[PDB]
Amino acid sequence: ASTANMISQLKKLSIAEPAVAKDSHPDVNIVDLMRNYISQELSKISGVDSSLIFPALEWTNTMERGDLLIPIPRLRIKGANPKDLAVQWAEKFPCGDFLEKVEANGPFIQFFFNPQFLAKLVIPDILTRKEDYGSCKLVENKKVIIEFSSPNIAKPFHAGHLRSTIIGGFLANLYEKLGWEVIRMNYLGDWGKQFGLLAVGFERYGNEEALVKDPIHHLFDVYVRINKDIEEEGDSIPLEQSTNGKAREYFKRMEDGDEEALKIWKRFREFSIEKYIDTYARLNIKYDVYSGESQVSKESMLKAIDLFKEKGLTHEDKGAVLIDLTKFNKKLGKAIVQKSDGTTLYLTRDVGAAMDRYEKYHFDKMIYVIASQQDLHAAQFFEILKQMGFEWAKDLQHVNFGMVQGMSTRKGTVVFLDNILEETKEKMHEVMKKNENKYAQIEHPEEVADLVGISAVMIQDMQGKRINNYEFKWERMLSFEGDTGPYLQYAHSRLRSVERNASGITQEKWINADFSLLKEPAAKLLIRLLGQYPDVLRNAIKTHEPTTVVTYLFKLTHQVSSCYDVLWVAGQTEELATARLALYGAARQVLYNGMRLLGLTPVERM
RNA sequence: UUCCUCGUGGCCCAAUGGUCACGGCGUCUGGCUCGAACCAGAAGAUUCCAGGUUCAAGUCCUGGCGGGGAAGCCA
Ligand SMILES: NC(=[NH2+])NCCC[C@H](N)C(=O)O
Repeated sequence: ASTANMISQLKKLSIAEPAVAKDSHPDVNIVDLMRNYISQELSKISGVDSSLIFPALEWTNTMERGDLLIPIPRLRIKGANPKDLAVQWAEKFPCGDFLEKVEANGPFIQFFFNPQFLAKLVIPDILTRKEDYGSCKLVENKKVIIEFSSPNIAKPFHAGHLRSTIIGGFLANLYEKLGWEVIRMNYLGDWGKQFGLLAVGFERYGNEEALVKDPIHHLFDVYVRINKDIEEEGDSIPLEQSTNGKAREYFKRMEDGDEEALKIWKRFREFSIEKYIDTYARLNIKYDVYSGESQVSKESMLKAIDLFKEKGLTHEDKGAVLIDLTKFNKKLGKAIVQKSDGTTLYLTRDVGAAMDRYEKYHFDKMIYVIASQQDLHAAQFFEILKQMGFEWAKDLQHVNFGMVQGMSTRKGTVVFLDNILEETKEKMHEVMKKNENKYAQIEHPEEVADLVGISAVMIQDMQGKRINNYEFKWERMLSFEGDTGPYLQYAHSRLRSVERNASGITQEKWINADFSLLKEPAAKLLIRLLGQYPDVLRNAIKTHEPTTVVTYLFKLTHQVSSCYDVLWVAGQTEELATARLALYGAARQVLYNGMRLLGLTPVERM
């Protein structure tokens, strides 16, 4: 067809400058196909280079304004009224089978895609590629190391630890979906006096048979108990001659390689990782490596010392060595790299770890998912690596996030993650029981309840931008009405239920449905929404925000739910039921894809 | 005290610099004779304040105010 010929042409077209065109994939992103069509046709009309038009096309804030629009003033056409050009260019714009309409509105031109055209390409594509619908592959292998969660092995997970964990998990899924090779790394805080305190504390209150049940638990009590011994004694008996002192020594003792002090280390660490594996799996996360501050090689450490001098970065003061970053950035200030007693610090270890990682992986990019509470820390060791001469220093990125507020150890207002998950699970289980008929159709009610509960906990956290702080509130986790995780699960479940009720019409028939039977307003809106998923993923890797995907999932499910009320699959002609099944089936697949990307587990019944 | 960050409807929150702003909660009005954890409709706007940059500012700049965070031997 002429239309068939154009599609082939457009899918092979590269109009935007290589810089941006490199991200244009009309073959797997319908909106990029439309960007090509619109840029090409508007160029013929305006006389403006299509590569200048392409980046000026923006997605709209609301569907009432079209699918794409262009602000005329953005083309910088001197001596011309933007409003008039909009009217002139829109009036003669060829729609073909691509566009339903083109409209001038103030200094803008709105482009409305033809939904029937979209349905014919998008629906079969979603049903065929399924989980790969909005994905992409790279011409050349790119490897990224994403470090997330990274708790200190000495403490249980509280509401706060959830953040780095799911943000990193999301980013890992997103990068893999878009072609990258991803290394999921957990940088355990398993070194420093922090750990040297557990050593002595365990020798003091360590209970063999007790450490059997649960490591992190017993080890926590010991830490709590030992911290009081050095917090109650006060500044009375000399540090080392007391307790806290004979703890700093055990650390430097561990640095010397004291087989005994190290054997206990490898024990607490190994016991924590085994437990971690199950905890992270519950959140659909499997790390490739459980690294740690203890894993920094001596070579890198020594090399870092040499570079600090070779570059004249460090200078002695107060008996300790630090780096004055003020020369490079006023904000960075001064940072200590070696304590008076010659021991390494958190910052010193990060520099050496970055060096080991590059040597072992030769990454093209490395992302640290760390709280903004550590913005300065990250900004300092990033700069240091830069001034050290490393070319790859520029490939490091800090993805921060805000705090979960309402937590306090010295107040006991802290809420543990396991208790949150368990409580949310029980609440969702309760809601599940209210519908006797539906409940009786679930094989593992308890397990389904946990998946719904976790979706509630993750979504409440990912709804706003990462940078935002948010106070812990049980209602945030327990709510199920409105824009919540359970809302996404319910949408997925009833779409599955609709499919099952019409199991007489297999998915094979859907791809060959008569898509001209999806002309109702509600159907057209849903179709347009389906074609946006690829753009959303692309934008999500740019913002690194789960909310970018979450926001879309709610727009998607809101429309599906609106449609659910007026577009019935059952009790229709075979052809209309097949077409609507195809539309709902495609919507479910996209929801499934997005939910899985975020780290949730879509349920079939609830 | 210095620096960073956030401020959007009674509460939470979205936004490529691109048309006085997306949703949810609360509240009002309706709908259970393919899943009502839902839907249809209503209502609610000093995008914190004063200026600035720009053809165009919720978005960028300076300052103020309020919340939060950080700031030479913790992580
Ligand atoms: N490379 C890093 N510093 N990663 C983050 C470490 C976080 C540290 N373990 C703490 O609990 O705050």
